Amino acid sequence: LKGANASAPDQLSLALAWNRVDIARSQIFIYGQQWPVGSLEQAMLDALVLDRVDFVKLLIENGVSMHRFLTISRLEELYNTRHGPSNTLYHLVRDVKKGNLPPDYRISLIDI
Amino acid sequence: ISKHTQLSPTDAFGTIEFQGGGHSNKAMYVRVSFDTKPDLLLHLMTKEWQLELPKLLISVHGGLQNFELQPKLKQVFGKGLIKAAMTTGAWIFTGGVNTGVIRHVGDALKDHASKSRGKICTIGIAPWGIVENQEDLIGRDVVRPYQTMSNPMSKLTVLNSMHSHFILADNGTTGKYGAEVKLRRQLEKHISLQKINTRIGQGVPVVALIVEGGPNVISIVLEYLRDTPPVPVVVCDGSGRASDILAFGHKYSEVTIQKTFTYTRTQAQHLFIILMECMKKKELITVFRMGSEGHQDIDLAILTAL
Amino acid sequence: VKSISNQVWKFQRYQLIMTFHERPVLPPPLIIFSHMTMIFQHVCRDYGLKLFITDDELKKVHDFEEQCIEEYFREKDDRFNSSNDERIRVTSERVENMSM
Repeated sequence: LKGANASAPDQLSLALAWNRVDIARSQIFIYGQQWPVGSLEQAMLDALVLDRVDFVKLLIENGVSMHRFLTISRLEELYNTRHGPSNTLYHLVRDVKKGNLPPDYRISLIDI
Repeated sequence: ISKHTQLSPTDAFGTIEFQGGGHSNKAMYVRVSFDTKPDLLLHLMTKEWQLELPKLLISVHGGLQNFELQPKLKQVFGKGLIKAAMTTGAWIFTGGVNTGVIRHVGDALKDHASKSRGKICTIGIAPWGIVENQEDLIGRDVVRPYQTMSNPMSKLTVLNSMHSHFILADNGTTGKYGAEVKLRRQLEKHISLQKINTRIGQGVPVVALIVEGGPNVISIVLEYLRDTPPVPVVVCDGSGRASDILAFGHKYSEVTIQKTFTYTRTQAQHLFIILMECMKKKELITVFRMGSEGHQDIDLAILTAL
Repeated sequence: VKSISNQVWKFQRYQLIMTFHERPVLPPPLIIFSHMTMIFQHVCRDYGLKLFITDDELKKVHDFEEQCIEEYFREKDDRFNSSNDERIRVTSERVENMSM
């Protein structure tokens, strides 16, 4: 973290990729870090996509409120993620829509 | 200007939900002028907010600027204060803004809420001109969402969460302190004269707790000691600021060239006169030291001082 | 079989109550009158299913539920921390560290 000489968003991204929450808690979240506007929101989106419950909890405790973060566009992005544990949502969408589903289809909230 | 302010009625009172950290803590608040009569404030806190009169009052003072406390001291200060205010029906008075000792009181309340039942009647008395959002609070009696995220570039500060009630005092200006010290001290004096349920005749006990501090901490300590009812105070040694100065002056009672600390206007300006005036009444000043002396518990130190 | 039957009967009480809340008041031998009334209403749930409440009562119910769930989690954590297995595990780890 120190040797990269990078910003706090980059350190948070590194600690999120390593899935190490104590590193972010004791080194990245300290007094006076001066995050850029919209950086904690992006980190929350990234932690939501990658199934990082500890980082979601840590970010919630450190300022970001889910009422402002969650929009329609962000929920649409969340439903169309490819990084994470396998699920069966695509088969359900194909079954409900009764076929006719081309590849790279965007699962709208109406389909959900 | 020469205090030329419009005396309009209040336009900010209700409840706020602190959106932010992992809690949902309501906080009833009002805005009142810095010249209000404490009888009305006590009536509000007793009947409208529905709070019983306290069996104990704790006043917490400290430095306005943000500082840090070493480990193994904050965990025995916060838990001691929480135990003292929980085992006893007590009201805690604090600055309210999320700076200085108020942050430590806030995290002490945060650590207790996740491990024990009950509630602590923490009361914040902050000037109205230092809240980071004067707007989003100018609504009438209705629940208002409030954000705990702090922007260091705003040159203001946010209200500390985990506070049960707020008294926001205004004098017209915006961005400077000094609109609540008179009101806070007058409310403390008025509630000290209030009669407890016991028919002996004793009033509500008042204690003062000092962590860190500044040049004005000596002044408020001397004001506490010089009141017609003396108010015992409790200081700490590990802070390093004027509280440590008081702790060092506790030793070797009745060394004047030691006043140079690169802290005030050289040796030309000195607070040694008021420090010695405080020390002339040393049976009221208490101190807390870790392991060096007795009373290794803050709640024991607070209760024995009363 | 006895326990399963008790549970299933307690479950089917809801279906019994809900099917007798909907039936016409008149019994089957003279239910033809109630069917003719439905014919007239063809050209024309305060309780029993739901219970509509105002916004203040809704907020009170929400606060009550939040208090209950917080109490549930706190009590569960307190039960877990004071079990003999957890006490033995924590004591063993602290004894190992203290010995080191």
